Amino acid sequence: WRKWNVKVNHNEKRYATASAIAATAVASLVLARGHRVEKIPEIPLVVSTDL
Amino acid sequence: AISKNLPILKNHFRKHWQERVKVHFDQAGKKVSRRNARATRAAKIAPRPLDLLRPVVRAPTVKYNRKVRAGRGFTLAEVKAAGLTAAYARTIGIAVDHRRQNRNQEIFDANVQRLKEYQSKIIVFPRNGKAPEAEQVLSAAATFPIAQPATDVEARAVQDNGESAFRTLRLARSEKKFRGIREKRAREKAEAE
Amino acid sequence: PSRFTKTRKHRGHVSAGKGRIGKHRKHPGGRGMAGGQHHHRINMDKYHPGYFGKVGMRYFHKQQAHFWKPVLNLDKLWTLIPEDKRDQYLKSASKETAPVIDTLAAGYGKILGKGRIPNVPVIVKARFVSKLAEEKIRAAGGVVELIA
Amino acid sequence: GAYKYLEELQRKKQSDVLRFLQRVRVWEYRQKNVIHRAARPTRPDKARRLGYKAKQGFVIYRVRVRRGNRKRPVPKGATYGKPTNQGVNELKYQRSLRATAEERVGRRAANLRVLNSYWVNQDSTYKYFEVILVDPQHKAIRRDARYNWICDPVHKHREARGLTATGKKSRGINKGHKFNNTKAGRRKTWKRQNTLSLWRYRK
Amino acid sequence: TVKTGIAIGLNKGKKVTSMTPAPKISYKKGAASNRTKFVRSLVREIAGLSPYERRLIDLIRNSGEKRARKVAKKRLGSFTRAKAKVEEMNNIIAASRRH
RNA sequence: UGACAUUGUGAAGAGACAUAGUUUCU
RNA sequence: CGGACCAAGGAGUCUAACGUCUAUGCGAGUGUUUGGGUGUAAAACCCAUACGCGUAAUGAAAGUGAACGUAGGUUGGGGCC
RNA sequence: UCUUUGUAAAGUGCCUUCGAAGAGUCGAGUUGUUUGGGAAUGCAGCUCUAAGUGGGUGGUAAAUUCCAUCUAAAGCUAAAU
RNA sequence: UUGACCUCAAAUCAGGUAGGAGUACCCGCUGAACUUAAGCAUAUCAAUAAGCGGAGGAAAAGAAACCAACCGGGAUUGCCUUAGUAACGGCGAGUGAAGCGGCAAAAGCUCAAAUUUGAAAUCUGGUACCUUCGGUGCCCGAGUUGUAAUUUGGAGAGGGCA
Ligand SMILES: [Mg+2]
Ligand SMILES: [Mg+2]
Ligand SMILES: [Mg+2]
Ligand SMILES: [Mg+2]
Ligand SMILES: [Mg+2]
Ligand SMILES: [Mg+2]
Ligand SMILES: [Mg+2]
Ligand SMILES: [Mg+2]
Ligand SMILES: [Mg+2]
Ligand SMILES: [Mg+2]
Ligand SMILES: [Mg+2]
Ligand SMILES: [Mg+2]
Ligand SMILES: [Mg+2]
Ligand SMILES: [Mg+2]
Ligand SMILES: [Mg+2]
Ligand SMILES: [Mg+2]
Ligand SMILES: [Mg+2]
Ligand SMILES: [Mg+2]
Ligand SMILES: [Mg+2]
Ligand SMILES: [Mg+2]
Ligand SMILES: [Mg+2]
Ligand SMILES: [Mg+2]
Ligand SMILES: [Mg+2]
Ligand SMILES: [Mg+2]
Ligand SMILES: [Mg+2]
Ligand SMILES: [Mg+2]
Ligand SMILES: [Mg+2]
Ligand SMILES: [Mg+2]
Ligand SMILES: [Mg+2]
Ligand SMILES: [Mg+2]
Ligand SMILES: [Mg+2]
Ligand SMILES: [Mg+2]
Ligand SMILES: [Mg+2]
Ligand SMILES: [Mg+2]
Ligand SMILES: [Mg+2]
Ligand SMILES: [Mg+2]
Ligand SMILES: [Mg+2]
Ligand SMILES: [Mg+2]
Ligand SMILES: [Mg+2]
Ligand SMILES: [Mg+2]
Ligand SMILES: [Mg+2]
Ligand SMILES: [Mg+2]
Ligand SMILES: [Mg+2]
Ligand SMILES: [Mg+2]
Ligand SMILES: [Mg+2]
Ligand SMILES: [Mg+2]
Ligand SMILES: [Mg+2]
Ligand SMILES: [Mg+2]
Ligand SMILES: [Mg+2]
Ligand SMILES: [Mg+2]
Ligand SMILES: [Mg+2]
Ligand SMILES: [Mg+2]
Ligand SMILES: [Mg+2]
Ligand SMILES: [Mg+2]
Ligand SMILES: [Mg+2]
Ligand SMILES: [Mg+2]
Ligand SMILES: [Mg+2]
Ligand SMILES: [Mg+2]
Ligand SMILES: [Mg+2]
Ligand SMILES: [Mg+2]
Ligand SMILES: [Mg+2]
Ligand SMILES: [Mg+2]
Ligand SMILES: [Mg+2]
Ligand SMILES: [Mg+2]
Ligand SMILES: [Mg+2]
Ligand SMILES: [Mg+2]
Ligand SMILES: [Mg+2]
Ligand SMILES: [Mg+2]
Ligand SMILES: [Mg+2]
Ligand SMILES: [Mg+2]
Ligand SMILES: [Mg+2]
Ligand SMILES: [Mg+2]
Ligand SMILES: [Mg+2]
Ligand SMILES: [Mg+2]
Ligand SMILES: [Mg+2]
Ligand SMILES: [Mg+2]
Ligand SMILES: [Mg+2]
Ligand SMILES: [Mg+2]
Ligand SMILES: [Mg+2]
Ligand SMILES: [Mg+2]
Ligand SMILES: [Mg+2]
Ligand SMILES: [Mg+2]
Ligand SMILES: [Mg+2]
Ligand SMILES: [Mg+2]
Ligand SMILES: [Mg+2]
Ligand SMILES: [Mg+2]
Ligand SMILES: [Mg+2]
Ligand SMILES: [Mg+2]
Ligand SMILES: [Mg+2]
Ligand SMILES: [Mg+2]
Ligand SMILES: [Mg+2]
Ligand SMILES: [Mg+2]
Ligand SMILES: [Mg+2]
Repeated sequence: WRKWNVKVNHNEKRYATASAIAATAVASLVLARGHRVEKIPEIPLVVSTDL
Repeated sequence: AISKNLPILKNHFRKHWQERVKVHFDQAGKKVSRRNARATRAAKIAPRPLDLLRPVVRAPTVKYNRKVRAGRGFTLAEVKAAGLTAAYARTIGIAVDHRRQNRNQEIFDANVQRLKEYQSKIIVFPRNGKAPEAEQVLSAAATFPIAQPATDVEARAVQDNGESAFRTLRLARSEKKFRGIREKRAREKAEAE
Repeated sequence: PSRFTKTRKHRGHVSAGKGRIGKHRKHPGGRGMAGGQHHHRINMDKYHPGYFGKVGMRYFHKQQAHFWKPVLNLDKLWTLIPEDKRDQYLKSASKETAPVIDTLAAGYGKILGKGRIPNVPVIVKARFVSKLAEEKIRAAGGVVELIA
Repeated sequence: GAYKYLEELQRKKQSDVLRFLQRVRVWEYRQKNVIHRAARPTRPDKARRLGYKAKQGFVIYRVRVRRGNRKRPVPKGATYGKPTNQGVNELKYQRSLRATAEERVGRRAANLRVLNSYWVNQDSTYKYFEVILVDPQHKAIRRDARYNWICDPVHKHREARGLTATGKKSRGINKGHKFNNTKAGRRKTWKRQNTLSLWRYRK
Repeated sequence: TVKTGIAIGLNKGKKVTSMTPAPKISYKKGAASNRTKFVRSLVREIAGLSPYERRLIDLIRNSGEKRARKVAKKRLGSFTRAKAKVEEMNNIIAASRRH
């Protein structure tokens, strides 16, 4: 009966994922994260819906 | 073991309490088994709709009679008033309650109007065989929601016949406060030989 | 977590933060709320005056709810009208047509009078008013209506 | 029907006719063994309202259990322990003498199953009972839908778990604020309110 | 009844348009019936009066329905039953060794 | 050690409605 | 006082309910996670009704319930003009 | 798909009469235990022991007058646990 | 003299059942003290441990002699909450539920008491046949000191009428 899970305010959760969504633009940080992407068209890379 | 400026806490841990801790690790598990077991009902339930029809009911106590709430079953009256017997209306997904009583017409008329609309929006397959496959609507409480009765208008004229409402309260409180005495004075005054 | 836990800082110092003299023994003061009236009376008068002994009536089987009666002041009141419909009524502050706030529908039991609502007429369905509550409503053209 | 008469004449226990009877009968029991097979209901109105029926597979039994209190065994009244627990003599026992009667015959014919039991008489030594039972293997029972619930395995020695009428009494199972403490079942409702439900997303 | 329409005072309550619903027979449980009337009476001349009652009526004839009740209230359980018990011996006496 | 319950049947004697016998005790 | 010597174990934890403080979210409100929805399935994602704390106090209680006034006057006040 | 089980069985409207409902139990005194239950929450022992427009409950003992609210002292029964 | 009836016995009489085990969970009986109170007896630990009886796949509870006091609600059970509250308490230590509200799951009922009285309409067993978790004929037997149908308070029953 140790704690194991953790409550995050529902909103703080969104604020987070939102910020995480916006970082997936900024080229610098995707390259910072690993991610071999100096050879990609643009960012956000958007691809046909036929995918 | 009294120290510092600290609210006096009340932590009841002087039984073998480690012996009766319930950590719901199976929460997610149980949702799963619940969902799963609904889905099996819903299938074993043929084109029927999981739930029975509930009545409208004004909830009890001075705290909740503002609200109106789905009750248990439909009173021998409303059933008969909406024209089908008890013993049958329970085979048609309609819940009866032989205990509940009909004192308030507005809710009565309601629940018959509830009975009407339910019968109208459902079809009862015959005892023959056919079984004209007809896709379950799963609730019925969703089909036939329960609305709070509108009690007035957004705006209206300002009828101020003058009597302070505030005062009307104290005056009625008081009438109740000395009602018992004022009647003892009426008995001892009537006893005047 | 345990790595900013001070006891990690304390590793290697004989006493663990607990004095060589006075140690960390079992229960010096007694356990719990022991000696409330005795060796711990300084802490309970101040920090906790009023603690000991009785006051008032008992009330066997007291169902809270009997006494249910949320309180909203004139102070707000107008807030029980959605903002869009709201200005529609402020402007055009008339009899004939004045808003009908059902506060028990909105979940209150008493209207109190914290202070100043504009000169707009309002119709107040409430269960109980305060004197001023009802007084201030009139002086703007409103009335209270008594309800259950 | 002759049954209603019997029901009411029985409610006149101080009436002369009844105590001539009850004094002649109550000797006739104290001669036979503490447990003995009855032959018929001596209170057929009572039996037949308590569940009884006159057809192969129903049984009645007369059983006799001494009256008074439970003397706490305890050698030489010696308690070893605190004053509150130092009593020996004014302790009563939480089950009724009905129960104890039921339980001893139910053990006397384990192949029967105790349906119910009723009080019949008493002196100052003993209280007397007739205990109505049902052989759940007799096919006249096993058909007959009404009774055959008794045949199940969950109705084994129903009388040593207090699910006869007298055991639901002493168990305190009744609805309402009078019975809060003992009602869903005492230790169960106890143990409930002494559990520490911790959620995952701790509330 | 009829509630006033306000939240305190005598007939405090929300005015609703009412209905008075079909009476219940789980409400006529005590009600006599000619079969019980008959049977209990035939019992009574069959079985008679009972010690504590045979003391109760002679008490009545020689002390009345005050020391009667006071005696009956302890003998039975309660004042109330003691009332309706005296009453039953009063009416033994009347229709009997009188008219 | 006392009361009650287990506990019933006679006979004489006291005792009350206040010197018919339902009742109570030696 | 303990300690012949070596290795390896070896002691401020976890939990319930709390005080000050700090960080974060939102703000007169706030808390999705009992539950339902849903899923690439103990995760993430979503959500209606309540509830809890807060937005009123004070009396043992019946009860009453916060603008004389630019929400006051005075004296220091950063900052601004 | 084979037997029609039927001169079977059940449901519904009005008139009239009726409407049976659990006893050494409910209840009371007391003793002991227990409970948050406080002039006594449940339980048992012993004495007392009911009624039928009755009975039980209505969280302060009692008398009176009312009101509410169920229907005890026999019984069965899936799920969520 | 012969046949019952009641009650009670005997069989290596015909068929059946109970025991023991287990026991996490479940219905009960019974029942501590260590402990806490900075002492200690009431209290507490705890209606806990040990001891005894009894079940199932769950058990138990269950269609109100309930909650309430409302515009009332409507079997049980479990969760969120009510609430560390009302109340208990050398009113010290400490203890401590419920009604409402949301949710999970839902489902409801049958005897007793009634003259079938123009028909004991009912049932165990044995037995022969069969389409064998059973049916039918016949016979012992049960049963009127009451086996069926009907009725269960929500009702409902006997007449009459459509
Ligand atoms: Mg200090
Ligand atoms: Mg706890
Ligand atoms: Mg401890
Ligand atoms: Mg588990
Ligand atoms: Mg699960
Ligand atoms: Mg459902
Ligand atoms: Mg209503
Ligand atoms: Mg309510
Ligand atoms: Mg078909
Ligand atoms: Mg760490
Ligand atoms: Mg570090
Ligand atoms: Mg820590
Ligand atoms: Mg340091
Ligand atoms: Mg260091
Ligand atoms: Mg330190
Ligand atoms: Mg030091
Ligand atoms: Mg040291
Ligand atoms: Mg020193
Ligand atoms: Mg001190
Ligand atoms: Mg205190
Ligand atoms: Mg008091
Ligand atoms: Mg009070
Ligand atoms: Mg107040
Ligand atoms: Mg305010
Ligand atoms: Mg005021
Ligand atoms: Mg009697
Ligand atoms: Mg026999
Ligand atoms: Mg000892
Ligand atoms: Mg001991
Ligand atoms: Mg004897
Ligand atoms: Mg408790
Ligand atoms: Mg228990
Ligand atoms: Mg239990
Ligand atoms: Mg959780
Ligand atoms: Mg936390
Ligand atoms: Mg003597
Ligand atoms: Mg004799
Ligand atoms: Mg030393
Ligand atoms: Mg040394
Ligand atoms: Mg090491
Ligand atoms: Mg160590
Ligand atoms: Mg800090
Ligand atoms: Mg912040
Ligand atoms: Mg707010
Ligand atoms: Mg989640
Ligand atoms: Mg899973
Ligand atoms: Mg989604
Ligand atoms: Mg919803
Ligand atoms: Mg809120
Ligand atoms: Mg506060
Ligand atoms: Mg104040
Ligand atoms: Mg004062
Ligand atoms: Mg006043
Ligand atoms: Mg002034
Ligand atoms: Mg003034
Ligand atoms: Mg000045
Ligand atoms: Mg009954
Ligand atoms: Mg006594
Ligand atoms: Mg005990
Ligand atoms: Mg009291
Ligand atoms: Mg008691
Ligand atoms: Mg009273
Ligand atoms: Mg009543
Ligand atoms: Mg039965
Ligand atoms: Mg059961
Ligand atoms: Mg044999
Ligand atoms: Mg065994
Ligand atoms: Mg066991
Ligand atoms: Mg104990
Ligand atoms: Mg210990
Ligand atoms: Mg100690
Ligand atoms: Mg110590
Ligand atoms: Mg000691
Ligand atoms: Mg003690
Ligand atoms: Mg105790
Ligand atoms: Mg324990
Ligand atoms: Mg044990
Ligand atoms: Mg098994
Ligand atoms: Mg089963
Ligand atoms: Mg299950
Ligand atoms: Mg019922
Ligand atoms: Mg009601
Ligand atoms: Mg309920
Ligand atoms: Mg408290
Ligand atoms: Mg303590
Ligand atoms: Mg304690
Ligand atoms: Mg305290
Ligand atoms: Mg306790
Ligand atoms: Mg507790
Ligand atoms: Mg609800
Ligand atoms: Mg059923
Ligand atoms: Mg019929
Ligand atoms: Mg029948």
